[PDB]
Amino acid sequence: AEEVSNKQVILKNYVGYPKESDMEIKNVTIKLKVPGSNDVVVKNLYLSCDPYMRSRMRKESFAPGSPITGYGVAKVLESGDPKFQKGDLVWGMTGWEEYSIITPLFKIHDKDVPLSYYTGILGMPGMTAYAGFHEVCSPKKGETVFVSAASGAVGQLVGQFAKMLGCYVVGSAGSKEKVDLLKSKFGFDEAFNYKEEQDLSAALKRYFPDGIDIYFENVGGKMLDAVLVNMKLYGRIAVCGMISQEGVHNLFCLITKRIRMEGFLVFDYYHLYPKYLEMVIPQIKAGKVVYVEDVAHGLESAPTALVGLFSGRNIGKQVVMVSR
Amino acid sequence: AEEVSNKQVILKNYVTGYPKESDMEIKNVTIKLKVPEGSNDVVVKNLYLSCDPYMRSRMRESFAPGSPITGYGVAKVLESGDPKFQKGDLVWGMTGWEEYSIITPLFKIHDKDVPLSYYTGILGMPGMTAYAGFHEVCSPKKGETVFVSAASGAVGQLVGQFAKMLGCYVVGSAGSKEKVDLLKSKFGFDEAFNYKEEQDLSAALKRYFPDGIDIYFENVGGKMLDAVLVNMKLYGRIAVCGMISQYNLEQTEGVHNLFCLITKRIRMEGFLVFDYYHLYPKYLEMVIPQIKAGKVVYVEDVAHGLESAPTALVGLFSGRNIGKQVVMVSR
Ligand SMILES: NC(=O)c1ccc[n+]([C@@H]2O[C@H](COP(=O)([O-])OP(=O)(O)OC[C@H]3O[C@@H](n4cnc5c(N)ncnc54)[C@H](OP(=O)(O)O)[C@@H]3O)[C@@H](O)[C@H]2O)c1
Ligand SMILES: NC(=O)c1ccc[n+]([C@@H]2O[C@H](COP(=O)([O-])OP(=O)(O)OC[C@H]3O[C@@H](n4cnc5c(N)ncnc54)[C@H](OP(=O)(O)O)[C@@H]3O)[C@@H](O)[C@H]2O)c1
Ligand SMILES: COc1cc(/C=C/C=O)ccc1O
Repeated sequence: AEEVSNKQVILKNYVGYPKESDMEIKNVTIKLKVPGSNDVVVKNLYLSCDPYMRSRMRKESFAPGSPITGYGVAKVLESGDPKFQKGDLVWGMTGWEEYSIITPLFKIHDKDVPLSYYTGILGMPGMTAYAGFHEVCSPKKGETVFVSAASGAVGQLVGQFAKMLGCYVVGSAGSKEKVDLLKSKFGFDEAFNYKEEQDLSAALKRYFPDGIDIYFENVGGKMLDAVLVNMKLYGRIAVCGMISQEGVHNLFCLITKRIRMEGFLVFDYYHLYPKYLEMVIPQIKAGKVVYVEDVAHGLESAPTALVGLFSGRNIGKQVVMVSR
Repeated sequence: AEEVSNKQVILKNYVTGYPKESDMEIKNVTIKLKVPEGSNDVVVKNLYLSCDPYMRSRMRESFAPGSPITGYGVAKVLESGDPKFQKGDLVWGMTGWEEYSIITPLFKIHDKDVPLSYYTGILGMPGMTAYAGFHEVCSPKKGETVFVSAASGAVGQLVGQFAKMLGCYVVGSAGSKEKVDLLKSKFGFDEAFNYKEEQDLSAALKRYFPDGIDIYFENVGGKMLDAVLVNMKLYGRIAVCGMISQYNLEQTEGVHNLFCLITKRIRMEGFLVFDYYHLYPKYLEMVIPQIKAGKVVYVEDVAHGLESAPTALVGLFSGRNIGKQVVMVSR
């Protein structure tokens, strides 16, 4: 059994405005051995920085003194689990460290796409966009679609999925750079900077003169109130996230417009993952669906990457490359 | 043609905040009971008028000051330029708040072995609302837990019975002890409470639903909706029927707990009874026999005469109605 140094990113204390100083790099030794258990021993390759991670920094929560955990991409080294062997590439819950021992996780089968994608378009955020838009929104060709946080990991896919259906798509984001990207790279019909608008309702009016069939909700609050008054009869709202979290005032619109507003969790849809891959892999290979990610290098960079994600300093999907 | 005086309830002006009696008045005019030439109009004598909460929204599509209020009623046909209706037919539909109306292009009533007043409630729009809302929007299943607000009202008292009939566990809220007693002794709710006597509505619902709520039939909105959200089960459903606590506010109360839709995967869906009238033949064919057999029951509050109508309508918003509020026009 190989015994190796193992760098780790440790939660120093519960978090307040998350800062780099609440994490800490620690250097330990690890013996790369299956414990008599069903554990998988992996070398981590990529780590996802995901918004839900913030709530886990307070007290299912992270433990101070212990490594941070989250979605990543890793190589199997040893396995007591029948489903995985040495050399398998996998994605799932792993540790923020060079090597992890994982308890009883998806086998990667296509190595022809950059492997970082299995933290985003081919991982949890991609499955999130697929379940939310294709299942929860019941979309039809020619319908109008608004996407909140449109340049994030999830929303940049929702808009391309809608485009591919023949929908008219508008997105909102937090900078000129992000807006230009929405239009020029993701093929959104329109986009605006929400920070610039003094009246979100009037602005959605201008982009949707006939109303909105589908809102993919990443935000909540005032944005949700502005959407509600601009929805079409029988409009659908897929409640994915509420990252901005402020009272919502316009729920009466659910009756007058007969709107179905429905929350969902990506874990409930994992039986549809092979089918999602079946659709999106050849779209990617043909350049008809695209993805933009931010890749920080080395674990020494992971605290900075996680903190910057919480503010939106990243462009699209934030990833840390642990090792090549 | 026959000429008779025609008493009318007139809306005096648009309303801010709560409506009061003096926002309406009684006017007497002369009406000629005849079908306007070339029209397919129907001339009716009004018998029962429904008081319905959505009528508040029309006091700010909207009613016109100086003109009769209009709403759902039950009437007897006197003359008709429409071949579908004959003199002597009984109908229910939109009519005027008056002794007689000329109605331009209505459901023809066939069963008169039930009180005619029931076609303002259990056999009219509110009855269809409870059925469409509960049977269609809530996708209910045997053994599920069901919470209904404004539960002793026109729509609520039916939702609760339909839920018990399905073998659901059912809890109702109402705004007085008398209404709570009625929920439990007449309508067969498993439990009920007076929302005004609860210090903390969330803690109240947790007491009545130790494992959470599968289905919320929402008639009320506001702080009640927030207390329900944190008590919902996984894949809970909320059929958004009404938000009566909000109707008389100049600014709505903010709803704060929507993040629960995500953690609990909740479907919260609004609906309008109008969209579901294709199901009305079916509803009547199921419910009428159940009423005649005493398996479904009804409580209505019948005010007497058009002079009572302003009071009857205003009292909805104070909880003065016990069960479905009706005005008997004529005797
Ligand atoms: N239900 C589920 O199963 C599930 C699964 C995955 C993710 N989610 C949720 O989906 C949402 C988006 O996830 P993601 O992975 O795609 O995140 P992300 O967009 O990659 O990162 C966060 C983004 O949200 C926007 N944002 C941050 N603060 C904001 C604010 N105050 N107001 C408006 N926009 C703000 C940012 O873009 P701007 O430049 O536009 O500000 C930022 O890029 C999150 O709320 C997340 O928790 C839910
Ligand atoms: N979506 C549709 O197609 C449709 C059709 C019909 C009705 N509706 C809606 O369904 C609901 C019930 O209608 P209904 O005909 O059955 O009325 P109802 O319950 O017969 O009468 C109204 C009742 O609302 C309650 N109430 C009034 N103000 C309140 C407040 N501030 N907070 C809490 N409760 C209050 C009262 O009962 P308590 O004494 O118990 O407080 C009062 O008796 C309404 O919200 C209505 O707008 C919707
Ligand atoms: C018929 O009953 C209602 C209708 C509406 C909405 C009507 C919009 O066309 C709101 C509340 C009600 O009680």
